[PDB]
Amino acid sequence: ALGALNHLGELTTSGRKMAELPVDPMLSKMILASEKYSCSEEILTVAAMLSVNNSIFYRPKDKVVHADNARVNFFLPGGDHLVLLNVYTQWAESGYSSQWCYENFVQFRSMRRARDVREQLEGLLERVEVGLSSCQGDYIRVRKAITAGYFYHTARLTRSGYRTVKQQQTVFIHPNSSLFEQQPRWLLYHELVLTTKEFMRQVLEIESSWLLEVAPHYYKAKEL
Amino acid sequence: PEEQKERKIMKLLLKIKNGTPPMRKAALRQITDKAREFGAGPLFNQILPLLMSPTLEDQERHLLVKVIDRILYKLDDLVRPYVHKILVVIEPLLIDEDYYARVEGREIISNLAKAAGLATMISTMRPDIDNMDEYVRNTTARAFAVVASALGIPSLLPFLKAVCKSKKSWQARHTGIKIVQQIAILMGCAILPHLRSLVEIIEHGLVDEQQKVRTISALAIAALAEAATPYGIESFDSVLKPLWKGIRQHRGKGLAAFLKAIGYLIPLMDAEYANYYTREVMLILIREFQSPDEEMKKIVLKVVKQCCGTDGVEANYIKTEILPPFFKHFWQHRMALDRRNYRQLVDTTVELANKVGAAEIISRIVDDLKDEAEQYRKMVMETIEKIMGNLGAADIDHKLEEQLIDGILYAFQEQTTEDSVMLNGFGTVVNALGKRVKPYLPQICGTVLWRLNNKSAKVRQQAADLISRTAVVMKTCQEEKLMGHLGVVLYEYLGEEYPEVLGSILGALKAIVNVIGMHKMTPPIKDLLPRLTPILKNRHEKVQENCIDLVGRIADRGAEYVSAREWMRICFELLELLKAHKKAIRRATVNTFGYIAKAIGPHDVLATLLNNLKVQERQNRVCTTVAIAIVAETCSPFTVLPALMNEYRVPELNVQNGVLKSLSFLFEYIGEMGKDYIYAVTPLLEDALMDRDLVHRQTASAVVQHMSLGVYGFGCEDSLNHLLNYVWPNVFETSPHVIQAVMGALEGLRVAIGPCRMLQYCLQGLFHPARKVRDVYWKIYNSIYIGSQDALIAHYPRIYNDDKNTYIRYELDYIL
Amino acid sequence: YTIHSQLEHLQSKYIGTGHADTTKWEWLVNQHRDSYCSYMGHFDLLNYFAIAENESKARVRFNLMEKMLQPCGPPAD
Amino acid sequence: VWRNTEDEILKAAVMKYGKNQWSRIASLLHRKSAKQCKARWYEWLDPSIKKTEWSREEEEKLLHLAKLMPTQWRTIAPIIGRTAAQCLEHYEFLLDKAA
Amino acid sequence: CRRIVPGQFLAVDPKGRAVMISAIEKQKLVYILNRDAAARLTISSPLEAHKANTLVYHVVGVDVGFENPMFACLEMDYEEADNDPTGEAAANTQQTLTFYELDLGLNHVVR
Amino acid sequence: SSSESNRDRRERLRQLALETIDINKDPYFMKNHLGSYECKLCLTLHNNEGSYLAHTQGKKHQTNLARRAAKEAKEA
Amino acid sequence: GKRGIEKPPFELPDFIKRTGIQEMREALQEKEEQKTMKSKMREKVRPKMGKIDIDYQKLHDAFFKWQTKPKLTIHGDLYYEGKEFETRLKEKKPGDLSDELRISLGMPVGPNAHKVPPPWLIAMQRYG
Amino acid sequence: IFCRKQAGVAIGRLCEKCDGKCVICDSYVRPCTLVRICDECNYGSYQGRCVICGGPGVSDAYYCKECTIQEKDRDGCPKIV
RNA sequence: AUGAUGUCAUACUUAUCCUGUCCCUUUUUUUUCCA
Ligand SMILES: [Zn+2]
Ligand SMILES: [Zn+2]
Ligand SMILES: [Zn+2]
Repeated sequence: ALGALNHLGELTTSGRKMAELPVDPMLSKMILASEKYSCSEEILTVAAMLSVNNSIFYRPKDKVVHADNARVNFFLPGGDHLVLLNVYTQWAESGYSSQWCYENFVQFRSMRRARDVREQLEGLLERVEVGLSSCQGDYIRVRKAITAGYFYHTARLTRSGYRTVKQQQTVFIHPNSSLFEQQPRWLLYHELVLTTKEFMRQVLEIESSWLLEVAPHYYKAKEL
Repeated sequence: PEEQKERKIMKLLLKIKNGTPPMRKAALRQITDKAREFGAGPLFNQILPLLMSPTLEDQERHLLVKVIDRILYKLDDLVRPYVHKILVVIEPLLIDEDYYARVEGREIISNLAKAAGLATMISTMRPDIDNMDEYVRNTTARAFAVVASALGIPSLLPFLKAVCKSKKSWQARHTGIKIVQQIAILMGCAILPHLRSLVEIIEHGLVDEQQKVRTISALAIAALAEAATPYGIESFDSVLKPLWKGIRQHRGKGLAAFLKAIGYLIPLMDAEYANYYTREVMLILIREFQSPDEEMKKIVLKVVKQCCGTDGVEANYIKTEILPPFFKHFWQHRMALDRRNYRQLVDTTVELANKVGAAEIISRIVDDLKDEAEQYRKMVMETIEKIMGNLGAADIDHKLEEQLIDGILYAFQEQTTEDSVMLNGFGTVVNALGKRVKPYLPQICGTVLWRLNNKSAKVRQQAADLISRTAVVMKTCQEEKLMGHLGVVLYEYLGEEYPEVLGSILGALKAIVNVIGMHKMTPPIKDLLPRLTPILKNRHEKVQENCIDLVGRIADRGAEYVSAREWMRICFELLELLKAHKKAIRRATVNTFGYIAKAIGPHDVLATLLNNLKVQERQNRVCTTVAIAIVAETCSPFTVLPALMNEYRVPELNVQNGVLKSLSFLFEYIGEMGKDYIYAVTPLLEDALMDRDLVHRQTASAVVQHMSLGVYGFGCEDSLNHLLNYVWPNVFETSPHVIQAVMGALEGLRVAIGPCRMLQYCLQGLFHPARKVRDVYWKIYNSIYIGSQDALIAHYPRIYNDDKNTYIRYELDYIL
Repeated sequence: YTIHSQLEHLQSKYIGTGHADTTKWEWLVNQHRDSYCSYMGHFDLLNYFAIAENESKARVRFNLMEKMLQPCGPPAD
Repeated sequence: VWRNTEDEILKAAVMKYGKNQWSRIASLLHRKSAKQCKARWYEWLDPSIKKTEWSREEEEKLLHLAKLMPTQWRTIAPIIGRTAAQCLEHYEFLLDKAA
Repeated sequence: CRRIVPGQFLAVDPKGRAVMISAIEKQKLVYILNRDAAARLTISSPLEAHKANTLVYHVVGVDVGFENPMFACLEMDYEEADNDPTGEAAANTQQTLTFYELDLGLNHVVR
Repeated sequence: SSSESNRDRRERLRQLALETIDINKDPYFMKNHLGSYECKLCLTLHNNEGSYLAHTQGKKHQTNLARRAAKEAKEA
Repeated sequence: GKRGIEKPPFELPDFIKRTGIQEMREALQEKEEQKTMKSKMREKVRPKMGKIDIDYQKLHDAFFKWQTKPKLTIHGDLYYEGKEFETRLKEKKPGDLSDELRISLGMPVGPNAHKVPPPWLIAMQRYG
Repeated sequence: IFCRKQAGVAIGRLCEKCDGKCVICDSYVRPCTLVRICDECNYGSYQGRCVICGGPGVSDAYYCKECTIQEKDRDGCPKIV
């Protein structure tokens, strides 16, 4: 479905070029999508974030409110992924400052290892034939490359809750989502867990139209 | 190529997967006739991977098993060469924690082996009984159970004889033994036609060297006993002895399952066997009463429950034999600390009580009411409560009852959780002491009262509760000083301001007044109720619930130790309980409006209800309009109908709708005595069915519904005809509530007026140009048809016959 | 419209109902079958016909149940 | 804030009762208090407050004062006859048109 | 006296183990009968045999010996004869002397 | 209590309305047997005063009104 | 379409007016519209218990002794917007005369509508 | 939403919130006949529950006399699942 | 002379709610002319 396999199960140039990456094929499809969408740098840094996320923001009990605040600062319209994008952007902007993350309630470990994974990604980028491009502030390309990677990882609104696009099994939004109260109609995620209730992490609001742009063979219109 | 084409046209499984139910009909029928030609050769390889595809859904599975079963019925022969494949790919489903995977694999394998070529099964699944893997042996064994479901044991039983008499492998003897136990699980009663054939099958392995086969065969004995209820050892005696000896000459897992089977046969047994067998096994039991092991404890205690619970275990036997070590080693803190042991120790100890009485068991668990792990004394009262509640307290002697009452008092004070445990324990224990409790009422109350004095709310509330429990026996032992006490002292505490205590106080006062009637209450209700009226303003759900309960009792029965003016003030206070957030309160309020209308006359309360109808915010209107209905029901409706009707003239909306809704409820409540006021009410409903608003016509329609169902059979059909004329035009409507009340009016009106009249109203618009009107008339005619489809046979029109059909019914116009 | 899943389940539930497109043929044939099932059920119209023609109750109900198959002509088209 | 309906109920109340009985007017209004009533009338609904365009001499005087007495808008406003919020917005507006 | 609600035909099993109730189209049920402990009869919930587009000219219990009881109905199928605009399928349709069978172990009725 | 305060706020508002339509002498007014308001001109039904006043601040009230005057001076 | 007009309140049945409820209710209405909030709550706390009375057998005789069949419409005559507006006329059986007809034609009203041949029966006798 | 898989001989029950109303008609009065449910909405954790609340089966769901006059009580387990 | 369009607040309906809700374990992936 992602396009690494032919209809008989062998390797496309897509499949190999993604396979050289020591990172999941969904991510790999998104990185290839940066090629089409000319959002190279931004999709790169996003990948760098999802590599390690699980520990980004320190959330201490003894400084909950100032913490929620140095977090709520960056909260961008569009979703957690471009949130991470701006966060990294601002950190390196500060000159890879540790006190920066110390002031802004971010785990320096996560940030700097993510930077390293992006830099070696760039060191892979010549082989995977990617042109170093910026989206020029056009987050539409960004969300669309996110789709071209993570179309599978989607849910839609149901009046009985947020529910999958395919299996129509019932999910919920993580409390700490930058969209957690926004609650969008057409949803993309990155995790699929079921903690105390079914959950999904690193979620974003999408267009169902990009879905017929990208995967009319996997996502047909009548199902949206 | 024709084969790839046949699959191409065969994928109208899309016609069946997607589509209309028309699509389903076209494809289902065509394939159910094309099944032989299209064959399961190509089908099965298309078919298995979808039935195994991870997210084929409930009804996809349902439809595809529809397909497999009917195409296998069709192609009894034309499914032949794919048997082992279907078999092994579906096999894990019968042994599977999805009951419906078990069911659906079961059903399709039934039909598969059913229309199948027979020998095939045997041929494929002989060499797998000898196999090396217990995994595959269990899978094929429970398969064989399903295949016996599909065909029948008889055709197979000698091959079972083989797979169980094998001298090559113990693997295969174990396999046959579990095949045995598996059918014994599945078909259940269906075994008695054999009933010993399988016993023969199994006699070989309870003596066997492999503990696996030995002990699964013990469990086979268990399962066969289970499906083979009290009909005893006319079959099972053929193996009773290896069980008997291994029980002692064994240790461990065999002890477990072999004890399980023997205790499953201990019901089916008889005296000269169920005396020797039990009496023998009891000494095993006494050595196992100290067994640390959990499933040990389960099996041995279940055993004991049935075993020392027969008629051939003497009272004396148990009391001198089982009880001392049983009580010693299970009445340690460990068992109540345990999550399983609490309840199951209960089970068997209550049963031993059922066996041998209370004057020893009660005595053996008295002082466990004063142990440490509050869970423990909690358990002991759980038991005692169950016990005396089922049995009665006849034989409980003096000193026993003393230590019991005292451990009771302790448990209840010591209480440290908000639980009904100790409450119910107390209630039951005195409920059974009956009249035995006379001399400790100073003790019991003095305790409760000192608690009622405490600093923290919770214990105060508890003591109020406990009073509300023992309230009845408090009197029934003639507690002049003491029940008088509780009366006046609670009249004291009526001044609390912790809602949680005030509510319980009201509860306890109510539960005293229930036993002791009004005219000997210790505070005369002549001073009680005046004290209660300023509490009705306490804006809290629990105290409000209990207060309105108490005032409702009083206004029902007392009602004359109070003055009209008091009742009027209390009316004015009830008028704003109709906004509580809890519905029990509001229903209680309406009931007491009824009682007050009975005590005082109806007219003043009705005047105070109309003025409330003038309020906004509909919750109050709905309740008051209910209350008006209730007043009218008790004090006959002619007293209130003129005032309601006349109030239908005040030009405001909420009130005209209040009048209409109240008549709705009224005709519901009175019922068959509407044959009087139907005439009075019609010109008001026709008035409000000629428009005034949506809600106006919605409500007049509800009124028509209930009038019709009340006046069924009393001849007031001209009036309901007249109102049909006015209701039927609303048939084209859109608002859900409006059209819905209309449809309801037409079902009521259908029983009350008959189905001719309504089929005639529904005639002309069945075949109308439009589609909105066609659809409403077919909705109605559907509901007219479902109910009373059989009258209509004499109500259908005369519909002439054209050229190539016959349409007249000559049956009906034979002359005679 | 899940109401409709239930409602054409109702059409599947009660043989003889209708919908806004139903044809004179389905309508009148369903009423004709129902007429037959009740002539059989009610023990007395059976005597009426048995006596009207000179047949006997076995004869009567056999005719009726034969007729139950194509009572009102052949189908529509 | 304030909505056409309430503004007109205010207008009616005031024009009846008079312009110093703020507590009863407040009582007519659901969820409005006399502080807000008085403020609303004296800034936006009073008809001696003019919503027109600035004479050139008004404006030149405006800038003259805002240089004489910088940031004292309540003191400046009455010397030219608009409310201080009007004066303030128009002064920033002239500053920015010449920005 | 409806058409698809059971009651017109009713048969038993010769030994007295189950009853079947049946309509003249689409519906038949079966009831199981067991003496209680005190031998005062009980009757559990009913089974099902809903099969569309099918008459019944009779239903009767077949005499088996302590097997699953089972019943012989006639049948017919007006279905096609109402799909054929020619009246051919009116003729050329055949009664189908059929047996349904209990399965008291698995508690259902199998064709 | 707030419910009675609300009921009488309502009633006072209604008298305010009757006063203004008195001081503005309206022949295009009705209070119907359900306690709403009408425009006998535009056949508009209103719950409350504020809405009635906004109605009579003619936009479609104005159109139908000027049409009424035009056809009146037409026929007479 | 009924939206536009003004409409007069519902008109009770005679046998219910007769029992004189309406005047009781009018009086109570005017009382409680005049009374002021403070006095309202004062009467809430000290009720005017049994201000009024109206006797039974007046009611029970209305509802059980003078209750009478209203005018009903037989099968078929659905009410539509303006159905009620149609008024009983089309009295084609000659003899059909009205009292205003008699007055504004010169003939008599009442028991003399028989013994009064109308001015058209004059030329009926004259030329047919 | 309805179960409606056909009736049986197993009585239904009411939580105490839901105590008193009919199952569909939503009445509070004159109940005549007892409710019966299907085996499938009878089994297991659904034994003795509130057809409406889902709460514990304590009081008996009943049928308003109107519902029995119109025989809306002859359809089977009406459980809102 | 009644259109849909509406980010209109108010009024209103269901004896419709006030009891159907909440925070991740562990950890790894080769790299390329410098200028
Ligand atoms: Zn109901
Ligand atoms: Zn069910
Ligand atoms: Zn409930």
